[PDB]
Amino acid sequence: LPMLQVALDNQTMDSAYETTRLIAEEVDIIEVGTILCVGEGVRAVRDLKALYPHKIVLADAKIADAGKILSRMCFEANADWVTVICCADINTAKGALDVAKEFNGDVQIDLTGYWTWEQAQQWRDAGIGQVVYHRSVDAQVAWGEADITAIKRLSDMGFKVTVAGGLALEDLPLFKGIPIHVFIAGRSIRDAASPVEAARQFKRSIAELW
Amino acid sequence: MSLPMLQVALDNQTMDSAYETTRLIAEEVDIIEVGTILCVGEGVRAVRDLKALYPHKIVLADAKIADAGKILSRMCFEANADWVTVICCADINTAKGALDVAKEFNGDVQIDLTGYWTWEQAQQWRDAGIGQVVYHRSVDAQAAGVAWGEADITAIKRLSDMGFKVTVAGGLALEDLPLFKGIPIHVFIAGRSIRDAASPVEAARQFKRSIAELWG
Ligand SMILES: C[C@@H](O)[C@H](O)[C@@H](O)COP(=O)(O)O
Ligand SMILES: C[C@@H](O)[C@H](O)[C@@H](O)COP(=O)(O)O
Ligand SMILES: [Mg+2]
Repeated sequence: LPMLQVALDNQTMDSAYETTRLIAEEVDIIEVGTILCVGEGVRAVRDLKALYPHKIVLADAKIADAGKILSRMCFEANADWVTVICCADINTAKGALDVAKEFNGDVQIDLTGYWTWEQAQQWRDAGIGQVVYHRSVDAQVAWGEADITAIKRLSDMGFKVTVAGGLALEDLPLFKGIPIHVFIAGRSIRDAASPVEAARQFKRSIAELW
Repeated sequence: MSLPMLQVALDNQTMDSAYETTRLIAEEVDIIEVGTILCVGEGVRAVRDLKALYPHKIVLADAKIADAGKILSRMCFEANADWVTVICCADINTAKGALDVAKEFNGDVQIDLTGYWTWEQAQQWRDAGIGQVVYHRSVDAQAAGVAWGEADITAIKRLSDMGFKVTVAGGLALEDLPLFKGIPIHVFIAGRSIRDAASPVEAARQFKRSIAELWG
């Protein structure tokens, strides 16, 4: 089944823990959001993995350059996965992937903002097996067909695809039949009246649909 | 015409490592950059602490903001940043969002040109009111053997012609400066070529002397 990832887009650890203390056991992947990477630094990764060592911890660092150095900082802090931003020089992505393999982790290319299909082919040739597809800034409404198409295309290229960007529970059926690797929910879990029910509804719907 | 300024990149994983540098060269350079490595290593406290130490200097947070432009720029400015970076592939409204916050704090935004981007995007930045870009040779590219070429000079001049103040960066060495002579470079960034020098003070002073000669 598609896994469920909670995005901790919080500025401080104590703010993140308001969420993890409710839903850490209700999700598969705990993301240190970019906000939290910048707010607290790599200690966020270390602390969250120590708390939840049975979960996959993703550092959403959106690495733009210095692939080897930044990825090593994250993996030394016990990250499982890290993100590299889509416009990074291809050697950045390769650098991050080489380090990831030393730690038995993985790299995802984060498809935030402008990227091209030629670049996608480069990442595939480079050995990248994961991408994160985002619904756009302004787009946030309704997951449109151009997204679905792009997602299927990335899937057909051999990427495990993550779906992200204001994801709501009701969006899930649009992706039926596509082997989505992960669905990310940040606000739709963190800011729900009941974060536990929000996470459980996501998991229930995924199980119905796949 | 004005001399290019000199910016030290603090690409240190911890504050104490950064301080081993700033205690030597704070007064030898114009801009103190909190490198991406330091922002990720220590968080945005790196910005607050460095500005507290050096309140008279321009402090740049090299956050390379890709998304959530208002939130991430506000975090940096509330930590007393002067300038923040936004990575080139960011949605135009991301850049605009960072700039709106920047103007609230009487700061500014640079677009970081690391890795792939287009001339359509650049006009978008100008129309949006962005007045600074960082022409970056990727550090990973440089390790893979990418050198400063003709194409880099053509691109830089063209960005300059569009009305951007251009910063040059990426493995910059003292001997690279003459390649840029006759172009109104706004800033040169030196990370390793200052931090890792036998004498960081003398390294910085050499960059300053060469700049004064080449652009005087
Ligand atoms: C923008 C991105 O990195 C966020 O973490 C996103 O993927 C998930 O958060 P939301 O569901 O709140 O949009
Ligand atoms: C990649 C970039 O952000 C670095 O700070 C760079 O601009 C300056 O450091 P170097 O002079 O060590 O390449
Ligand atoms: Mg994220």
